[PDB]
Amino acid sequence: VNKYLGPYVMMIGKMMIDMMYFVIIMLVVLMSFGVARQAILFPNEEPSWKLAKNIFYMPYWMIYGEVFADQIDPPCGQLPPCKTGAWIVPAIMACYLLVANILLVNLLIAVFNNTFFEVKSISNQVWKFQRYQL
Amino acid sequence: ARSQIFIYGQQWPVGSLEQAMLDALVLDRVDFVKLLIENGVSMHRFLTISRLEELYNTRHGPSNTLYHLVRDVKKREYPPDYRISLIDIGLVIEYLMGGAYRCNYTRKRFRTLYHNLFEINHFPFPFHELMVWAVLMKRQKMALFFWQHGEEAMAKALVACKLCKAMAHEASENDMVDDISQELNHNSRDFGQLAVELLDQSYKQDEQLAMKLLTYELKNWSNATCLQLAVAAKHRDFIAHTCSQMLLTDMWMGRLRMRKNSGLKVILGILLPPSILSLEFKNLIPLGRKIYEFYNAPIVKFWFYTLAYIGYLMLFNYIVLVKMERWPSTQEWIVISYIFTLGIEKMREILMSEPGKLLQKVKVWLQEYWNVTDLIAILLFSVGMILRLQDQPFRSDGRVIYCVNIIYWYIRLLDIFGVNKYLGPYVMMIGKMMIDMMYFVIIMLVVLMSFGVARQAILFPNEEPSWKLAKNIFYMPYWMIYGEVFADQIDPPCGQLPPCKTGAWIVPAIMACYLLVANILLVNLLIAVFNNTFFEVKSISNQVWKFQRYQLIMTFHERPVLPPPLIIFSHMTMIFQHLCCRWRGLKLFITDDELKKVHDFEEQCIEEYFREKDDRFNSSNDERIRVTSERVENMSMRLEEVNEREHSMKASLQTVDIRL
Amino acid sequence: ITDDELKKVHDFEEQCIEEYFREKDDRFNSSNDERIRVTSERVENMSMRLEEVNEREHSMKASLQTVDIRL
Amino acid sequence: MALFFWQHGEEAMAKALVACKLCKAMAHEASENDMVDDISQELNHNSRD
Ligand SMILES: CC(C)CCC[C@@H](C)[C@H]1CC[C@H]2[C@@H]3CC=C4C[C@@H](OC(=O)CCC(=O)O)CC[C@]4(C)[C@H]3CC[C@]12C
Ligand SMILES: CC(C)CCC[C@@H](C)[C@H]1CC[C@H]2[C@@H]3CC=C4C[C@@H](OC(=O)CCC(=O)O)CC[C@]4(C)[C@H]3CC[C@]12C
Ligand SMILES: CC(C)CCC[C@@H](C)[C@H]1CC[C@H]2[C@@H]3CC=C4C[C@@H](OC(=O)CCC(=O)O)CC[C@]4(C)[C@H]3CC[C@]12C
Ligand SMILES: CC(C)CCC[C@@H](C)[C@H]1CC[C@H]2[C@@H]3CC=C4C[C@@H](OC(=O)CCC(=O)O)CC[C@]4(C)[C@H]3CC[C@]12C
Ligand SMILES: CC(C)CCC[C@@H](C)[C@H]1CC[C@H]2[C@@H]3CC=C4C[C@@H](OC(=O)CCC(=O)O)CC[C@]4(C)[C@H]3CC[C@]12C
Ligand SMILES: CC(C)CCC[C@@H](C)[C@H]1CC[C@H]2[C@@H]3CC=C4C[C@@H](OC(=O)CCC(=O)O)CC[C@]4(C)[C@H]3CC[C@]12C
Repeated sequence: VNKYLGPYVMMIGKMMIDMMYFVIIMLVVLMSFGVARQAILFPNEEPSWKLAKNIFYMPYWMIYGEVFADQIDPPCGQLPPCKTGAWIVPAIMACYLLVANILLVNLLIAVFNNTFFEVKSISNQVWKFQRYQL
Repeated sequence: ARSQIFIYGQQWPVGSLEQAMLDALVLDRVDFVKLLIENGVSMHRFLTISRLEELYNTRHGPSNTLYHLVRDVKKREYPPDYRISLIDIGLVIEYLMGGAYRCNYTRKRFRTLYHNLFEINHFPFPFHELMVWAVLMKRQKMALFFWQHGEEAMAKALVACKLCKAMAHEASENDMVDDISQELNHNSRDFGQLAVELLDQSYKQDEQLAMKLLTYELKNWSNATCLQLAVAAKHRDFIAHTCSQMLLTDMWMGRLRMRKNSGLKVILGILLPPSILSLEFKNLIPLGRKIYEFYNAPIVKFWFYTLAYIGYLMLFNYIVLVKMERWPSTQEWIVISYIFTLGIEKMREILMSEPGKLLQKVKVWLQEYWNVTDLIAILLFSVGMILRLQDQPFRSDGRVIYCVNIIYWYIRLLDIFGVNKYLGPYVMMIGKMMIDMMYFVIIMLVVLMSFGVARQAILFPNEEPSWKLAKNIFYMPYWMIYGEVFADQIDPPCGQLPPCKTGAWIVPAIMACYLLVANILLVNLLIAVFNNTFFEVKSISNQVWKFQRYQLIMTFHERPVLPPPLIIFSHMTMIFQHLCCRWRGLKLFITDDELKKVHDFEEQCIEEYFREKDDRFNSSNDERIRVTSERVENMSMRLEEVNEREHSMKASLQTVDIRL
Repeated sequence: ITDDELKKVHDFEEQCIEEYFREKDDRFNSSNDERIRVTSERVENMSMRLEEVNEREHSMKASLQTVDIRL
Repeated sequence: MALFFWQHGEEAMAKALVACKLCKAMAHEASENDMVDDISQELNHNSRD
């Protein structure tokens, strides 16, 4: 209701659609890495819905901090002799970590900047509209 | 010349008028040309094959790029090059224009005409080839002049725009002065602006004739239509004006005219297939026509092909995660049939290309990046298949290759989701920002591998030659960009535990410097670069969306009815019906009358455009200031003579009144 | 609202729209490009009338010379 | 013609506001009615005027 936080609420409501498009492109990259990960490392499991959790758990929290450094290239054959081609998993992960945490996020900074150019000139007067409603 | 040389009964000789016409052309004398055409020297009577040949073979006027062009065509096809033939310069339009413009010159038909002399030698539309001559040889006010006088002006504007842009790219390829690349670029932008202006003028005059203008076939301009010439031009603004977008809307919807939340209505149209009876179309048999119309729109082929793709990606995900027994599962057979028929689809598309030579076909197909990356995709998946149907250990490597393909087909779904019109621009943003990330990768590479060689060489003091050293160089610094700083590994307790090695106290400080210049400087440079690059790309945005839409439109008209997983069925009919009944799109075939209607519509529209430019120029403030300044000067002089002469009047009148 | 206050309101409204249209006409006439246009048109007329004054000037000069010839 | 009628008569403010709402109504409704984009643009222009 207040003339200072009310515009920020409106700004969020405008930014969510750009966030949704960010989310869609983030799903396509994250699921690419997930389909890669839960197959090259795990080549011998029966149909189970648990795989579905694994295809979303491990890549998603890599975006927001922890990269799960203990679970990446585990010490092989010195300990079980590890998987089919499991050395490629750090390389494709490095590609995922980069594209995801740099390109799309930084583009979303730019998106937010231009939309905040657009909606700041709106903001004070549209509060002056919404005031009437209450 | 217009006042005295062109006199009433100045006895004009025979042939010297056309000789002076030629001499006026070859010195770039545009208004002398206007003067002598104003006399009435039929320009159709002028253009002989010999006169045109020597019209190109003149070393006067401005700089002629056509020298280096004809030498490049002579090189790539297999002295002062005396008598530069019309065949060779026709090949120069073949090279510069590209695509599928097969010129009248370079067509075998007119070469068998030319073998007679290796209306009789006179073109039926001289202003066409004349414009082509003027545009290739730098002469731009000549090109405007021959654009005003002539027929099929829109087609002329587009071919001049493409030819001029192609000479711009050619001149930038030889690393000449930026003056010549600048003038070719500016000249092509001028023709493109004329094309847009004439289009919007035709739009304001009459709309249906504007569509008929933008859809008819151009027999003189190598049997194509204006949209094909424009998309060959990459003149984005012409495929951004509402006329072409309305036409492509009509093409995209096809022969159906439902158009009320169209995507939801078509996904309820194809699922539960008896739902299209309630959808309206453009005005036993009236149900078979409805199902055939609803199975041959571009939009239905798009959505039902996209359902095929997403079904493919679900099934291939179910293959790659679940165990693989020795003989492939039924889902895997569906997968490998999709890839095989997709390869047959690419092979069908490479055979059905408008360039005649197969090398030209594969060249113009390799111009498109997604298609060639689809080729390496299908090749690696078939390599993975042939490794998969063998025994151990190649089965595991086949699983590796299957994963490698899984990433790429996820990347292709970003392309099939590159529509939307609100997400298409997001795809173009990525496309532009990747190049800036490359420079980021170079600078981050040198600083990161500096820290890597530092941290290995300080901490590990006596190691033998092994490749694992490079893995230590590139492993530990890299993840510290993205969060985790490897807290246990940094400043290990020593000397209380193994003893400390050399000056292992320096590598905390080097790490401090690295994380500083990495997480605070370079990533935030990529913030700044991505911000202003977004500022340019937002300026175009939906505009380039409209441009890429056209390509999508054409492919989804030219693609068969079936999805790829079963498209082999329609390929069977392509090798059966078309080999039994025969072996044993936007292009509007138009009559000559309607053709003349479109023609004099063009003349009226271009003359309206020219009067609008002159009326804008006269009513502009600048012209008003100049003409009032000049006219106040003229009045000032006339006031001088009035004051002097009529003061002499007062003197004479007073003296005369004194006398009488 | 009561009817006489409504009549005052309606008088206010027609008054205010009248002053608005007067003010925009005076804005349009005092704007630069209209002054440029009207000056150009006026000076066009000035020059044609002045050239006519020139022709009629020479006619008077010849008339006065002929009158001085006969006096 | 509408602006001429807006000149004459009384209750000009209410007239202008109703005409603005109606013009924006034809604008958005014609955007969903899917004619030429020229009208929805000019309809928006009419509501702005
Ligand atoms: C392409 C994208 C956008 C969609 C998501 C793809 C995958 C994450 C989905 C698609 C199909 C799913 C499968 C569909 C069916 C099953 C069977 C299901 O088995 C059971 O419920 C009982 C066990 C049995 O008898 O098979 C286990 C999950 C699984 C493998 C699913 C795992 C997750 C899959 C591969
Ligand atoms: C793409 C985004 C925006 C959509 C989000 C939907 C899915 C990504 C989520 C929603 C609910 C999730 C499921 C919720 C519960 C389960 C049961 C869970 O099963 C078990 O832990 C044991 C049982 C078994 O493995 O069958 C496995 C993960 C799974 C399938 C989850 C997989 C991922 C799902 C389908
Ligand atoms: C800034 C840009 C240039 C990216 C920089 C990071 C990469 C160059 C690094 C990061 C992690 C590295 C990988 C970490 C682990 C491995 C596993 C390693 O495999 C083995 O040592 C074999 C073990 C076995 O035989 O089981 C081969 C190198 C590789 C792929 C490394 C290759 C180089 C990578 C991808
Ligand atoms: C300068 C920038 C751009 C890259 C950094 C380069 C180094 C990290 C490379 C270049 C030369 C490489 C060396 C070249 C040769 C060898 C021998 C090689 O020996 C073997 O593979 C077994 C014995 C043999 O056959 O030579 C072990 C790695 C090593 C020390 C390499 C380790 C990594 C080095 C130092
Ligand atoms: C322009 C960008 C992409 C630069 C990235 C290239 C290099 C940084 C990468 C590419 C391949 C990588 C190599 C791939 C495989 C190996 C073998 C690996 O050793 C083994 O597999 C056996 C020895 C052992 O580790 O015990 C050590 C890392 C090394 C040299 C990697 C070191 C880092 C390399 C040279
Ligand atoms: C203001 C910005 C630019 C930098 C702020 C951080 C630095 C002031 C700090 C961060 C980590 C610190 C280092 C952490 C550990 C050490 C090791 C220390 O040496 C030992 O402890 C000897 C070995 C032993 O005790 O066994 C000497 C100080 C030093 C280099 C510290 C110096 C000061 C550093 C670089």
